[PDB]
Amino acid sequence: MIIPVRCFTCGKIVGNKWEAYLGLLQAEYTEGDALDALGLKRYCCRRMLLAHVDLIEKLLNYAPLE
Amino acid sequence: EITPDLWQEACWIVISSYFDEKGLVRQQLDSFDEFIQMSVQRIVEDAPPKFEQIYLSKPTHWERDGAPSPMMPNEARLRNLTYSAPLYVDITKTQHQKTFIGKIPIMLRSTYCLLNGLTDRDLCELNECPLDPGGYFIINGSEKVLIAQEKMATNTVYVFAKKDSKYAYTGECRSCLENSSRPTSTIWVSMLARIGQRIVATLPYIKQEVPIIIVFRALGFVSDRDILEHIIYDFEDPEMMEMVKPSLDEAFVIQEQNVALNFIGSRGAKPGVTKEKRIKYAKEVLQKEMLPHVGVSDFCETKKAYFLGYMVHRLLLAALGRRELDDRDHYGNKRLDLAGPLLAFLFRGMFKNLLKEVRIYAQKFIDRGKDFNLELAIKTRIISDGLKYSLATGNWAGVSQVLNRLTFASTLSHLRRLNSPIGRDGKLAKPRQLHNTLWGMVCPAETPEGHAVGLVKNLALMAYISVGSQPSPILEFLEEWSMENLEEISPAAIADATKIFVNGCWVGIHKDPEQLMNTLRKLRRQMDIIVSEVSMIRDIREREIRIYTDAGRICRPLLIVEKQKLLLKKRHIDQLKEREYNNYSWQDLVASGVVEYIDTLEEETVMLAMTPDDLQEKEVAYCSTYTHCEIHPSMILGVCASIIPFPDHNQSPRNTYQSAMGKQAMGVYITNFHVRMDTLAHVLYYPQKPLVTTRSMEYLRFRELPAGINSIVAIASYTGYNQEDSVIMNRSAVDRGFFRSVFYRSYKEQESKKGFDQEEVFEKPTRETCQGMRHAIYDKLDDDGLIAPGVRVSGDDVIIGKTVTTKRDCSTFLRTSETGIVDQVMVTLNQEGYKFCKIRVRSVRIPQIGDKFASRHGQKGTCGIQYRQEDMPFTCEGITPDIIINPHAIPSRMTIGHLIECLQGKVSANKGEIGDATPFNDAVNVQKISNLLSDYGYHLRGNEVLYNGFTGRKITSQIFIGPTYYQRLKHMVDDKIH
Amino acid sequence: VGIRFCQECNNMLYPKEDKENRILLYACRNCDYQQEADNSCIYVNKITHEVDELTQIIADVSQDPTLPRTEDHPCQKCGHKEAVFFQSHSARAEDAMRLYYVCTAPHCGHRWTE
Ligand SMILES: [Zn+2]
Ligand SMILES: [Zn+2]
Ligand SMILES: [Zn+2]
Repeated sequence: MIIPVRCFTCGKIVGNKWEAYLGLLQAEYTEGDALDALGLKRYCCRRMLLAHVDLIEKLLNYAPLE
Repeated sequence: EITPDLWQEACWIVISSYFDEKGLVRQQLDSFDEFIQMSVQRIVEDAPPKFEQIYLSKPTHWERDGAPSPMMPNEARLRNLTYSAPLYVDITKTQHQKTFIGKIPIMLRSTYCLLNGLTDRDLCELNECPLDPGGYFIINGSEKVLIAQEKMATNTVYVFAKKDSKYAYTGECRSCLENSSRPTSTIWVSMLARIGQRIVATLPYIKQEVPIIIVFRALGFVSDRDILEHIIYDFEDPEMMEMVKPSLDEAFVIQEQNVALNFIGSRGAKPGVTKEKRIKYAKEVLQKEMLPHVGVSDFCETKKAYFLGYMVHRLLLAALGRRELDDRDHYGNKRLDLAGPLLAFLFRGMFKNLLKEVRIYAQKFIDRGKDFNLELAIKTRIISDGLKYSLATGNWAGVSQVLNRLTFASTLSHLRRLNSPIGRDGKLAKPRQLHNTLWGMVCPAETPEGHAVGLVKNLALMAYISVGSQPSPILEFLEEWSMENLEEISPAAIADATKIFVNGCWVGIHKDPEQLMNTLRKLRRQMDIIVSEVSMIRDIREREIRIYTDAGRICRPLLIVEKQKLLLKKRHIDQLKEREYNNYSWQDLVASGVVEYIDTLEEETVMLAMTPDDLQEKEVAYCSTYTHCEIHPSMILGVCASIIPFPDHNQSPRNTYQSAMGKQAMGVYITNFHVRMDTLAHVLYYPQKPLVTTRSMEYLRFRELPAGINSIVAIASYTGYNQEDSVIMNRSAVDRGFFRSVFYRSYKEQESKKGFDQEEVFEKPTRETCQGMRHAIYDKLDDDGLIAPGVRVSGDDVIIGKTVTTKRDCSTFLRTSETGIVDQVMVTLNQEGYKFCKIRVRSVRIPQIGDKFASRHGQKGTCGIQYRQEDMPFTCEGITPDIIINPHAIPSRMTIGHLIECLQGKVSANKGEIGDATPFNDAVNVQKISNLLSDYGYHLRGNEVLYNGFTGRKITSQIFIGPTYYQRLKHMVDDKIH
Repeated sequence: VGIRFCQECNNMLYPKEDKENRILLYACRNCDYQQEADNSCIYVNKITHEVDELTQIIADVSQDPTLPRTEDHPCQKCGHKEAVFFQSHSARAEDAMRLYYVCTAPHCGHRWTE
């Protein structure tokens, strides 16, 4: 649902690079440049942002129980 | 102008525009709309008295109080209601209006659902998922899918060869009227084996075969030239006449109509005593049950003579070996019954019983003599409970299955499922094989395996099952376009002219069929008189023009190629790019006569091209009379085979295996799983969209409800724990959230007070008062006998505290152990107004030694062992694999698509892209992927020097490692040890 | 070989023998119509049945898009360069794989095998 902390393979914290990735993609940076700007060098870490589907943004459309 | 190299993006704008308009359950929804808008009305108006018109409300619920309040589909799901709209009719005697006769279940997101035009915001204010496709019924809480049952086409003459029996050849014709008032009535016309080979006609409601000339004299064609003029259209064919000579002799004794009608009636079901009564019996059996699609009237006899002469002539053409015998597996010869035909067939019987019972009731009152009072004479539960029962149960068996909600692809693949029957027609054909005619219309890969291999099928992606139409506009146009009827002609002209059938019934003859086909096509390519789903085949050698407006003809869109140039010019693509704020959609492309719908028997007169860019370019000529073009050749694949990347590099057993395992991968199955108390939901924590993805996945919504995670996979023999299909998992990755899952289960119970005493009631049993057989543990219940959300329930622990009163206990325990946490406890009232409770418990599932994982290239394996990150073989960058799989799995399975997926996935993760694994690309090699992998500083073939994690030493052979999309199959092991 | 039809009731004329002159009559069995035959043959069974398929193929097939066209086979009648070849595909002569051509020019439709 939500960006994982910690790239699964290596353990590097990618969980504070999701809003930065989105902000750098809306400022017209190709995804390969947005990922180099966040300092994600190993492809194991770049697939964590490259291939993430933000579903918590769709689950926040249904009104809470209270 | 033309599109020369911009094709591969033009190709996919045209497909995006298709799926923007239609969607993927369009056949279900269009079929139910046709049922509920046309067939219910023409069913009440084909009832012999009287009922005037039909109104259908929006689905409404009345409580025990009594008040019309709308029901939303979620309140129907939760409270176990049926999502059904009331049906009102106008009856006349005074006259009554809106007389309620029953409740009809409403297919979700169809025109009569409360969720029909709602935007995605107001779909979320109702707690419905905006991606849910709809196309199922909510019946007693359950979501039911009407599987599309395939069957043989009616109204057409099929000449087969009886292997042995006593007939060398047999030509059958299942006939059914326009509005299928009475079921189909098959007539056979066989030619005995071996005077000579006489022809016999096996009529319905007649126990013996009848010489064919007897049936031609019973129609009133007494002479013998006036029987061969209907059978042999060219008398100068001496070879065909000597085949009918042996049969104009078996009927030599009978030379008049009434002695022939007697000959026939003497064989009926009720052999009457009177010659006149037997004559009248045979008269009405030939007048109503023989070839009803030709007509049921007092003058439809020179049309039944023509049609029976056609069946005989076509049997002779087969026996003379002048026409191929008919293929029983060809899909031009099949029709798919969807929710429209199935439910209209189910509603004929129930309206019939409603009439029967209103008569049986009102008769008592008015022959008593008081008064009838029609409006309590109506037992609405006839219609209501008949529809509801036949949908809830599936017995119409195997229609109406529970909708599969394991993945989104499992769901979408359930709503596009066909079903070849294995009844008498499955006994005569080869129904389990892939026929040539399934091209583009059924997925060649997606089939079950085991006992139903090849019997259950799935639509291709752009395949559309036609919904039905009325032939009356076409019949008027044909009359107006110089077509001669089958009464204003002399069978001397019928010889070198072109038959003209419309929906099976031979309608006329035409003397210029070329110009007629041009005209009919030009009209269908403008949607003037002929709707777009109308089939128009021309048998040039057989001299026939068959025109179909049936319901159930599976078809598919194709680009039109006039001469040798596509009609899809660059301006259509420019207008479709701006599909928003332009109102230029698929239908503005159909209506522009640039895309056509071709069905499986119109598809035999066409000359398709695969690609414009290659096929219609001048070269050493293969074909230069192309008439259509494929949009994209990968639209021949279904929903679950459109997930496989590079499927033209796997062997088809692997495409089939994966098609079956894409329906078991966990993921997110629907966005509002937070409100849905299904039994058994599986939700992955961190799903990921694939890094190597098909272009046909943009339309399956697989970037939004994806089912799996991109693993780093090393193909390497590490410690032997990946022996045959097992894999070695990283224990540190698994600690970091890799492939973790949630498993929800709901338990319902209701507080039924059925009898006078022995009322069940929710109450904390334990050691309260009047105890019975209290078992292990009853202390987590609250005082209302229900457990509260957020408590941890273990094995053999009590969930609902029900006591069936000196009170016995019938409490609900967890399903034999799982130690979950109570997630949600909803309390409501069922239809009966009794208390009702659904309790959902939640269990987190971390991958283990038994759990099964599988790639998108069709082989699944348990997890042999899990090594921590420091035990895994690392790279000179510290990239330990997430999965290590065995090398000796790859070769035997032809899945080079797995290695190309790893290579393309490595390039995509380094490049910052998402790679194109679309099947028939030709702009994506392995050499082009390798030359890009060798630009990010890797070995061009994806190998990588790995080090041993135990001893630190390099591994002598370089290991093939890279990111591959892996699925966590629904199986696991927590489900077996409990 | 063919069927003869009566001239009064239009039923079928069956062969019978004329004793007094010993000549083959065709006589109807619903009338007293008779007709001195001209064939002196009653029944012909062709078991080997060498058949002409140049006579079954109608020229309208030159309007088939799915049929292969040709250029190095001009029609002998009209000299039109193009043609449209195909095979028999008939349970009787399905054994051989002989090609028939149908001149494709309009108004000609001249069939020929080679
Ligand atoms: Zn990493
Ligand atoms: Zn006669
Ligand atoms: Zn010619």
